Amino acid sequence: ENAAPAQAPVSDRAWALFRALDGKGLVPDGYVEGWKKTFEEDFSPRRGAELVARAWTDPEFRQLLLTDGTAAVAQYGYLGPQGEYIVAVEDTPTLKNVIVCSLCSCTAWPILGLPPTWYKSFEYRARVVREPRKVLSEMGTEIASDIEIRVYDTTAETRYMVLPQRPAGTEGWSQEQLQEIVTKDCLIGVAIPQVPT
Amino acid sequence: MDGVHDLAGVQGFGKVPHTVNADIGPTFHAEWEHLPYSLMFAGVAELGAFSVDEVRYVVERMEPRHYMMTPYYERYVIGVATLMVEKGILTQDELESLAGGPFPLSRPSESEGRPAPVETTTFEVGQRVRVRDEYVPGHIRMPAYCRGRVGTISHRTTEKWPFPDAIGHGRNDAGEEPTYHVKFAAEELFGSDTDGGSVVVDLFEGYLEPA
Ligand SMILES: [Fe+3]
Ligand SMILES: [Mg+2]
Ligand SMILES: [Mg+2]
Ligand SMILES: [Mg+2]
Repeated sequence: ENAAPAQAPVSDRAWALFRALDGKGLVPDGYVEGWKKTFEEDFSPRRGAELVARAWTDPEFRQLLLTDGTAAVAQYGYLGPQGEYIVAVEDTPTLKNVIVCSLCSCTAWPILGLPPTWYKSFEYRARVVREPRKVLSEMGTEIASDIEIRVYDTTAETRYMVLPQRPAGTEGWSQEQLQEIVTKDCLIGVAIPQVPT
Repeated sequence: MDGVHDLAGVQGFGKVPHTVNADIGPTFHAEWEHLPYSLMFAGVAELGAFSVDEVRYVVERMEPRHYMMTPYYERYVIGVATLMVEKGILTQDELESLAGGPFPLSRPSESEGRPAPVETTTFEVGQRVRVRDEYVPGHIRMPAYCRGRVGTISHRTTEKWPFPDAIGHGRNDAGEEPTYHVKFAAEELFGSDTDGGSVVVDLFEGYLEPA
């Protein structure tokens, strides 16, 4: 009762799917290998970090990013699969934004990278919509009682990034220095950019 | 579809397996893990065999206990394989022969889907809307926590997309609709049993009505 079904090892199933399709001429030469390279090397939170650092130092770009995210991202050539309609959401002294896909794993791939295992977890998918303060606290981010937490559930085609607050102690930093402190977790919204002691 | 995949608000789970900025390792943790997404795109872009919406729905169609014990990337292997069989591109026999063992698939659909709604409203930023009190057995991009609930429009998309409840079933009548960022107060969704502020759900026009 309630037992798992019999299954061949997952690697054997996944490669069987590949071989079945490839053996019928349905997969172009180097097709999956090319996607693997795109997923590993091109889709990256370093891109989102570049966008944040630019917004932090360029008031005009910041306004474009917050009103037409797609156009702002396009200037850098960072539009792509699962990242064609972009909305950036602005943290403020009274507002912390957090992103989830409660129904599966929907993520702005090209600018955040493919979602991490934890973002796809049933724990995150179930809990962050209902108790984001506790979830963030458990993850190592304390959000004070007066700051409104706003959770964006990625249920359609909008793909989100968080524009975090620029921390004190970074005045005059170069775009490269600022990029360094904007991590994947800052873009998802579960972390706040950290300045070294 | 009111399936187990509709997890938002479910109680009883433990800690998220992450602390901020912890090592998440490489993009792919096994040599096969790039295959589900790559073969999804082969199916969508090269074969034209199915839509991304159909992939979401076929994963929703995993038997519920099977869904709950299966790692994320494996659910997509199962989903893509199921679609390839359903579309007549592959057989389960050949998959099992190549795999050297059992390759159980998602369950058949129990709904033919539904068309893009005939009567909808163009909403404006600031307007109060209620999520239609409707039950859809096939694919839908409305998590149950917002069904029948009231919120405010924060954004109307400048682009339009096929209605998921139609395209997710490969129907010819998905039309196109914009979506709306609808902001709900946490208390509207979970009463006193929440520690949040607001939740913004990205909802197709056809899921909404004037409040
Ligand atoms: Fe998703
Ligand atoms: Mg300043
Ligand atoms: Mg300097
Ligand atoms: Mg439910």
